[PDB]
Amino acid sequence: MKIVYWSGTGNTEKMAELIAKGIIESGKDVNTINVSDVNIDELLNEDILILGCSAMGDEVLEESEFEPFIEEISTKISGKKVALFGSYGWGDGKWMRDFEERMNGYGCVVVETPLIVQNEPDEAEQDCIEFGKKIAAI
Ligand SMILES: Cc1cc2nc3c(=O)[nH]c(=O)nc-3n(C[C@H](O)[C@H](O)[C@H](O)COP(=O)(O)O)c2cc1C
Repeated sequence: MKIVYWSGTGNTEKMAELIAKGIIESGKDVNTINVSDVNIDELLNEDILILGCSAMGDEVLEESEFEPFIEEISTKISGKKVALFGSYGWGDGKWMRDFEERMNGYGCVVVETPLIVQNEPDEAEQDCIEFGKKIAAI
């Protein structure tokens, strides 16, 4: 499986690692890829797309790298299963509610409730691992 993410301070990156840990514990392999090193062609062969990005700007996806990536794959993911996650700060998840609506609008099936964690996953570490285990059971 593959997990693609963007992280500005490491919060979402740590979530990605924990999610991968859950998938591995369930007995499956998975690679974590920073959005800047993703190969869209290889990624589209995946059964499930696991995507993560922290809340940036005014409750939007990161603009210089992550958003263009989503825009690029948007026309080629109809029917694909997706799992969404990310870290946020002072808001209450607006960027994620919009991210989920967007992916659904592209025809994707959002498999689980998106996982959002405030700042660094501290107390939420097991939650991240469990999210990975849920995706591995798909
Ligand atoms: C420029 C900027 C804008 C942000 N905008 C938001 C926002 O609209 N709402 C929010 O909840 N957090 C916002 N945050 C806080 C980040 O989402 C939060 O610090 C998160 O933990 C960062 O995760 P990362 O290290 O994976 O990027 C913003 C952070 C930065 C640097």
